[PDB]
Amino acid sequence: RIKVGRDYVQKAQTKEQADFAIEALAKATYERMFRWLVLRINKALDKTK
Amino acid sequence: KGMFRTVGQLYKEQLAKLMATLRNTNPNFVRCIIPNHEKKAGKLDPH
Repeated sequence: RIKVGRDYVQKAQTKEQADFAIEALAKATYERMFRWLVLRINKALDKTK
Repeated sequence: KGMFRTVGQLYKEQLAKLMATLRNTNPNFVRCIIPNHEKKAGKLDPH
């Protein structure tokens, strides 16, 4: 669901487009997980003084 | 001509945007009927 300029409309997606979207979503999820892990490691290492 | 347009183009362009919005939804049609043209209550015209 994305707006074409005014109102919302259900855009169509093909097989290749759906596969590319799934791949991009998985990549973004993995990147966010790695970033969260790095942030947690930094916080645990930077908690003394 | 494009800088002036006409009244017919406004309704055609304005109505086009309205019809395009209803197609992207679930219309719930409600048919309204009038019994008679004499504004009388209770009387009905079969024709």
